[PDB]
Amino acid sequence: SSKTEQVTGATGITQSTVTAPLPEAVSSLSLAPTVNALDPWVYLNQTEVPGGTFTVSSATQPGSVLLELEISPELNLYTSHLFRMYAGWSGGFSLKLLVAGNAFSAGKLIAAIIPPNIEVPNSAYLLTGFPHEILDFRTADSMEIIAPDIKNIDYHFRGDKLGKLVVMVYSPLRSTSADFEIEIKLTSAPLPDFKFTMLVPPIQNNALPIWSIPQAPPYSMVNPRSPLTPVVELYINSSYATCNHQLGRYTIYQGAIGNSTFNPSGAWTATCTAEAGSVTGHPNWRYALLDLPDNPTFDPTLPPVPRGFCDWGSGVKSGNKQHLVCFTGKKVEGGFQDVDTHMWDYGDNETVGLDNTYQRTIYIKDPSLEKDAQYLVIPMGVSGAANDDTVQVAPNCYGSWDYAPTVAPPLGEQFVWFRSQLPASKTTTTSGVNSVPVNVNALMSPDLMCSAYASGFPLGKVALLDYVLFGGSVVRQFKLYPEGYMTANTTGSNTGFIIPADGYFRFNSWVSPSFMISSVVDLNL
Amino acid sequence: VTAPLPEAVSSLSLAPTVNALDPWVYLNQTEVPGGTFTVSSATQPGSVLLELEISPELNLYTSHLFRMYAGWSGGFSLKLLVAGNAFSAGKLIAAIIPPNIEVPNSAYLLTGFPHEILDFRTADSMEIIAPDIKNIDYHFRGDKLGKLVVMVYSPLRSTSADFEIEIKLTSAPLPDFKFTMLVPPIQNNALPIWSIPQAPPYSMVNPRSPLTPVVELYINSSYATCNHQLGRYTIYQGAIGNSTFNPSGAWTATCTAEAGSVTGHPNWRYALLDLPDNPTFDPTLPPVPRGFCDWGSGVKSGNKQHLVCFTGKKVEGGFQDVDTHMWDYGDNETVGLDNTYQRTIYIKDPSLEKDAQYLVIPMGVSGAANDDTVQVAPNCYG
Amino acid sequence: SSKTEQVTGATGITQSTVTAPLPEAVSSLSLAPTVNALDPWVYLNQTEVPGGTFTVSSATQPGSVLLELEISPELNLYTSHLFRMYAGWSGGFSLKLLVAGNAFSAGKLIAAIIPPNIEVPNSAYLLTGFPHEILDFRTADSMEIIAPDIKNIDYHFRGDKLGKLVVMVYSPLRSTSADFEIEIKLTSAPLPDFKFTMLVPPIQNNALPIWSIPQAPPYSMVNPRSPLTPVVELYINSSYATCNHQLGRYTIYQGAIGNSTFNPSGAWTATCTAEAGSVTGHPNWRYALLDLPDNPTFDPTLPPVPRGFCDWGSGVKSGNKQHLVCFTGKKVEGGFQDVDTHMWDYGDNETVGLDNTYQRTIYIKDPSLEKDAQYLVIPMGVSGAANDDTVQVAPNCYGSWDYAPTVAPPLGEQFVWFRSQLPASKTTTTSGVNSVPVNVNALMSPDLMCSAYASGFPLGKVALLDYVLFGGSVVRQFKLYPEGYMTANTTGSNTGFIIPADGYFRFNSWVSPSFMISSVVDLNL
Amino acid sequence: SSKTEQVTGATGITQSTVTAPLPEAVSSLSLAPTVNALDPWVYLNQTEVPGGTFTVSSATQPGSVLLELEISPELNLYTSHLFRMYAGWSGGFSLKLLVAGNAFSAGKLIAAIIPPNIEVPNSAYLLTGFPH
Repeated sequence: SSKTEQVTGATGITQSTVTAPLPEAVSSLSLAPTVNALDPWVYLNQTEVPGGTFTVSSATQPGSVLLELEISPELNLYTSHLFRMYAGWSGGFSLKLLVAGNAFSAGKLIAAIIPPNIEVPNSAYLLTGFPHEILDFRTADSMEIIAPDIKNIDYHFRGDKLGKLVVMVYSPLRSTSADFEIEIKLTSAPLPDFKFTMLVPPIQNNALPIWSIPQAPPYSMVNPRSPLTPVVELYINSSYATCNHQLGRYTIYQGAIGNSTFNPSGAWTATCTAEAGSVTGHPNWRYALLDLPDNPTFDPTLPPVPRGFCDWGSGVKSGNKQHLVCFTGKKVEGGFQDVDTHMWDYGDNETVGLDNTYQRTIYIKDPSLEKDAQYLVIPMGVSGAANDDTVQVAPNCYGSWDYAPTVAPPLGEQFVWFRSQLPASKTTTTSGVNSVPVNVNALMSPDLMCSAYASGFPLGKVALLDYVLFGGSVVRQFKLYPEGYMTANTTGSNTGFIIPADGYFRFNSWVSPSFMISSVVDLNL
Repeated sequence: VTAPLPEAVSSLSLAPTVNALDPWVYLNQTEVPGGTFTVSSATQPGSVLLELEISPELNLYTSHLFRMYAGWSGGFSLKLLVAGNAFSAGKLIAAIIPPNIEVPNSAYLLTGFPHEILDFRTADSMEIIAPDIKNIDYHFRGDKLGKLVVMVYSPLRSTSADFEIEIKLTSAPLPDFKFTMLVPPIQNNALPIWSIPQAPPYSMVNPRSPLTPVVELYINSSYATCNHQLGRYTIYQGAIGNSTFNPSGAWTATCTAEAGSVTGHPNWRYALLDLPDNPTFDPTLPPVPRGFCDWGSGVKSGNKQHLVCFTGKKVEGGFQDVDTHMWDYGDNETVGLDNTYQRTIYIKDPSLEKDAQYLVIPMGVSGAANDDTVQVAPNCYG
Repeated sequence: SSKTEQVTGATGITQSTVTAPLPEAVSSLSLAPTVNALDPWVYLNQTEVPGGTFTVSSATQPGSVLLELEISPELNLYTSHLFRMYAGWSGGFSLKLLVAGNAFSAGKLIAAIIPPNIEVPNSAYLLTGFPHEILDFRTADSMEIIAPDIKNIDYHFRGDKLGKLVVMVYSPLRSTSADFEIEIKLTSAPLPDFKFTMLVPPIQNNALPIWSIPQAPPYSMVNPRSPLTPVVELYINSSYATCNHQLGRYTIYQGAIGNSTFNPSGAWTATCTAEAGSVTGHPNWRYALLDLPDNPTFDPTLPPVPRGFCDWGSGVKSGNKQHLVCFTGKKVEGGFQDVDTHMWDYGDNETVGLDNTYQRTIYIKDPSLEKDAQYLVIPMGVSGAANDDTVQVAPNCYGSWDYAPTVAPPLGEQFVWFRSQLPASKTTTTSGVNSVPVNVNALMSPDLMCSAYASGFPLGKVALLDYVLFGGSVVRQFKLYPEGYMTANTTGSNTGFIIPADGYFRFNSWVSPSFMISSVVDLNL
Repeated sequence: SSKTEQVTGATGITQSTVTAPLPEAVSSLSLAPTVNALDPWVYLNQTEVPGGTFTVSSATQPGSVLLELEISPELNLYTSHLFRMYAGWSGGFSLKLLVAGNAFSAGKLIAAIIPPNIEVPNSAYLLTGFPH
């Protein structure tokens, strides 16, 4: 059906259509042990879909996929909430597009329905082979699509493959103004034939339509990489700072990926079996070896380092020019007789010819080191190193090791880093070492991620959330990926930008990984 | 016409008396007090443009009548007046939120409430019904009420020159609106019209200089913030830090402190400001007198801009000397802190006894930048 | 109505009755904007009530209240889950008692319905004035009570006061066997007249009927009191170890109560403005003062210590005989020149005549301390002190301070403590201090409580949860209070008992604070 | 009543309305010694009012009063001329606004009727309380 209206002033019209490019199959539910009805008011409540919205500009090419949504109870808030109580479901959905159009100049949209186990093409030409509808920007207000439930079974259990709706640009947008854009918004509600089947206790790990984040300012989150210095600032660096293998790597697949843990307090202490021998070059250095509790010394599959023991990094050409710092002490009955400051390398002096690695082979400036003795390691900071670049060195998984992979931000976006400051251990000694002030940056801390590790994440959607700080009102929108990096869209120069650390994170909506943020952080300073 | 939620009519059977309205108060072209807002290309999506409680305050006449009454029951009929144009596109969302439910801060969540999507092309005379949601027979005052919320669903864009859209809202009560229990009109329900007596600014007092008359008004683009304590007021008091309704009497104070001096100058004697009330110096009440000048900023001693004032040694209430003297506001330099109100004052006079009380009357600055420097007041402690 | 059956063997009967000691009022819902129906299968699903069960023994006196449940949607799993989506409700519930009776010897039960805003008496004599039913242990199988919704409004919003059901012993139980007991179990389902009113988005902080706890072994939780030593053991001490004011105090009312925080890493560092003067007794000691960031130095309402800076305790008569340890260093431009070991008291030497306090006044063994100098404090351990008793000293809120209160376990139950071990800083010096190995115990760590800080807790119910460790199967049941202490029922001697720290917490049920655990930990060692 | 037309080229419409935000009272003239009729062609001759016109620009603020005309025989040329010959009068008038509008972009006008001995406000917000 169709319906046309005259706009105010009579300078155009707007259309509102209902279409069924129909598979159109209804199940009798003969094998369902019980058929569970719904509140009649759920069928009359059209809610925004997680995955919408998207914007169309003059630079948007045809053939690029703008939406890809599975037909399931997750399209509506109340069916998503209700579904946690049930075992199966059956029925189609009503999908409504809302086009903020005008008699701009021109352009067309195409929406198509795709059956399960069929690849989605990247051509507007091929989408016309599917059941579809076409729409014009000069007259489009709302298109309602009767999306069917395509299945070869009478009702669903969790884990099936489902049909999809795909939206694409059919003809490019045009207008006199270069800033004119068209925003598409999608809402959904179940069709009257929708039903649930079997009542079961709700799931505690339910992937819910709304994620609630308790008030916890960033400065309270501390710290996978420097767990002795409070977080006080948020950072935005624009030096192509793609994160190599670091600590604090958390994803909602595993918990902690790599040699990371949910208890990083201090700077995790480890010990070494300090055998030694001949050393060329430096005369004061001894080549010790690192022990591995909970990990066998002779298995490449597990990491050859204690869990939580990671960067401060090393391995640069100046690896022997720049030395790390540790509280070192010899092991004796009941504890450690003394705890002193010594220069440690944790690098690639002679034996490996490696880069920033994760041995299993650590070098020290101590000449007093003896073979038959265990020693303590509590890293503190740096000594003689540069700033802001030699802490974020680039290690990775070498050999047959399987660590966290290297990640980069998407084009047009940059990371945001939790930042802390390290004071300098300045000392006047006949024996002892100095230090240098340093800035330390870390990825998402487990205090905020652990909530996501429990609440859940819709599949294929990235969380969009705000950052509300001291009065007056100022909110910055970031995107929290399941892979565990929070990013922001930026414009301007490549300035290193500092953001406060007093504000609560607030969930806003579920968005696709490719979603342009309107709230940009103009890097001008 | 759209009714996102049905309006359940209540038979006021528990009401001691049912008071009827003038039948002509049901003319629906009276503006809604506060029901005005504009949209531009800069307005962000999800921004809240209007949040009105559904009460007799939605109409000019019910707001006047409600001062005579103790109770009320009924809903309202709203109408949208959109001064749109031919080149613009965008959408708004209007939602009804029940009494004891929080307003979300996402348009994604606002779609969970009963709502209507409004397009700028076809929304110039749309009618919305605002219902009365309650579990009681009628309302008293101090209740928790439902709300109407309007937000930007899709931002405003134009195919031509940029244009703003000003939107106004008019209302009239539904036929089931009623009042209850006549009471004298000195109640709450602030009046919908404020009558201001004609008093030019030159006839007003300057709380930060109550001896020089106001001469003009001015606007400065650099002054993006104000942190003053003197001369600040509020209607939803509450209170304001150290601001009086009698600024002239606020500008006299006394001081006293024992021997002492600043490091580089043995000519700057300490002095602790006395309180109009009495100590303890509790960290819950202002440390300085309720009346005091904020003529200072983050200045540091040493070739420094300073403050000028009168001083005089108290003499049994009798005769005391008075002469212009210098004065700096606190040793903020010696504490690693910016200039703040809790620092003890200094007076550039070695001739001062240590057990005496000295008067203070701020009147100017010396060797200092003009307004740009006294515009920024000292800091606080929290 | 009533129904009687003959038991197998014909040595008795069992009764099953339905009764309505009835208020019996039904609402027309005339003022509800919309009436929201329910799935018809929810009315036919009787689920256990959170708050049941309870056991009756020969030692149970009449007049003691065994159950006290409000009539609300929280009695059933599916109405509790559904209610998060709605604004109001209206209707009564069906409550079913299940008595595991026999022709034991004798005894009777009484169940009564109580209107809102009426106090519950502690006499079986007075409960007979309320509408009630009486029941006999020789023939009772199930009693179904039609509990009405007593209200003066047409439908409810969250926050009202509700009617109650109270169960009590009317005549004491008797039998030949001294071990015979009767277990009462309660289930509920809504009556057909039950309805919801208005659809609203679900609450992210919803108090849900099921709490899901992600797998996180105790050793990963570390540590409000010693955040540099991994948790490796669980402890049960029976020396009347009622916890005085400690750190790691978390409740689901506030988050962290007292000067506790969700980021306790390291051993929170603080600094002191080390003024000094004359000191009697010790000639090497100087009386320094503690600074307070984020807290004014001149306000009793806030604590006079940095947040997170707390015990190691002090203040005992041997407070000057037993000294604490800290990494101390003087403050200079860019950091600290040196970081050394010094003996610190943090006690009541001369100036206070206090006990373990939380000044604002700290004493050191350093003679080199100078007035115009900031110094660092990183507590490590003890020196010259006893073990297992001088770390759990008894401080509290003195003066006008408002800190966390002192708590004790209920009669018959004892605390369970997260425990860690501190190595000894042994050193051979001409200047420097030694240490002693110590055991450190802490209350609930924020890693596991933070889940409860988000999921929610039914009001008046304490969580009962298990502890599943390495194979083969061994599970220990503990009770997690909202006040933030986990306790276990114990029998036997007062042995200090050690439990492993490798096992995931598993939620079991909601129980009342007075609930005897059947899985006891017999302290025999 | 209302009436709508399509402009030449069909790029807009124009409206012509008749409205009575009505007090609407008619006198029987029972105490008039004689009732004096008018030429029937005077009722069919719409003449410009002295006091019109006025122009609206982008700089014109709401709340400023642009017209204020008393309802009397002076609104029409022929009743103004005739009235010099008479002692009294009774009856209402038809007032017609002519707007030289276009689909320019936007804007609105408000016209209100005000009874005698009532002050005219300086707010567009308050004019909505009058019939308009």
